[PDB]
Amino acid sequence: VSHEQFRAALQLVVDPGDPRSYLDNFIKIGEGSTGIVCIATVRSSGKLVAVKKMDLRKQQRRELLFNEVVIMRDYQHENVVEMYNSYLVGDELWVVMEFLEGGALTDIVTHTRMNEEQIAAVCLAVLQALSVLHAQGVIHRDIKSDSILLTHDGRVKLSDFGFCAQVSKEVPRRKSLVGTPYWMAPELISRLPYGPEVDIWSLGIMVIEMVDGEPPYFNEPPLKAMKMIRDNLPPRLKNLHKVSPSLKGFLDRLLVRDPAQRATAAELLKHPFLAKAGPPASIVPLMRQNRT
Amino acid sequence: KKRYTVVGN
Repeated sequence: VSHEQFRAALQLVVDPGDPRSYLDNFIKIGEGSTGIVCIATVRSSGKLVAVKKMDLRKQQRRELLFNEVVIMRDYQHENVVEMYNSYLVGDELWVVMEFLEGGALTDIVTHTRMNEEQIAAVCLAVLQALSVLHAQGVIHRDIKSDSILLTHDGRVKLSDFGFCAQVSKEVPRRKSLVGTPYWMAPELISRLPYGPEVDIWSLGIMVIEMVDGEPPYFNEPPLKAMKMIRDNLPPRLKNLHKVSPSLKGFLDRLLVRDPAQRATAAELLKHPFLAKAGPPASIVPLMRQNRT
Repeated sequence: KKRYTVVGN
């Protein structure tokens, strides 16, 4: 449990050195559950990278910090943020990664309305990432708009893998209470063993974000909302009259209480709602630097 | 911090 013991363990798996030897002008842009995110300038090129900083002493489960290393080493994809290097800097784990200059989807859903071409484009991109992760046994466990980042030209990428877990023939299900209350699958709140299906439920909640601006029960305390997710029928759109029958049918395959009956990522890639998906260009006008 | 991830006890 010793802090210095965990520092030593992390040193054996990260890259050697200190990225301050090649980065300038750190500017904090976000705060997450495990640390902060900064932009930095590569001194040699003038290019911008992102740097995630996580204090080992502030982690509820320090061992989840290895998730950043496992994902960086073994899982790369068009719709997953690319991670370049990891370092131990003092008491902090620093991950130098791709900078997604378009910011997070949260800023869009809380400030503007997406049309279904844009919603389908986000869902297709997320589902392509999840289909590849799930096929290799990786569960993200924190799908929500805050975890979805954008490039300046509207490309959509999944980020924040600090909470993921792996399943396999020898470990078929996970049991840990991990996620963000309003987005958690009911079987996970019920403390039942769960699998990749919980990301599909969370994606459904994110679809409700994209239509309503906020997840269900967001006005309720997080523990109250979890009880309602667990005990009540699947949450409803507040604006059901504002979604096409195609979107509603899509959402109906995501927000299924029985995880055996929930659609998988591979199945959802074939759903007709995703035929509405626009190109990344259709997402560009939603971002702060472009909207009015 | 309503949007923050939680990790069970």
